[PDB]
Amino acid sequence: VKQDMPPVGGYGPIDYKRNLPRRGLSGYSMFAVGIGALLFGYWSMMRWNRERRRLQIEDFEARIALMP
Amino acid sequence: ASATRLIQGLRNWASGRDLQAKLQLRYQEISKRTQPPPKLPVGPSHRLSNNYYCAR
Repeated sequence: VKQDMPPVGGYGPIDYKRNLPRRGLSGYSMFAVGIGALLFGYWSMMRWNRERRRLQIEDFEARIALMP
Repeated sequence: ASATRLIQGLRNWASGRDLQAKLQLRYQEISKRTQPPPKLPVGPSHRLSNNYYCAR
């Protein structure tokens, strides 16, 4: 009998592919998302700014009527 | 291994390569030691009556 170490029954395949799935989407979608979220933030910032303008005018009314 | 499914999904989402499948922490196919003893075969000599050292 012989007791070397051959490949017992053959070994299966071994990959060597450059498998890069390319996660993400196209860049035009990235520009669309960026400009959309940016403009969303601009509109919300505009609304909050003019609300605080209203309250700032009310504080001006306080300092005007409080003075004499 | 020895982890829950949430952080498993976070691993496979941070790198979409199915990291759970092959991970380079072997648990099962460590070669089982205390192997049986071998009997080494002898090649093109110990063939009696023809192994002439004048030849080879």
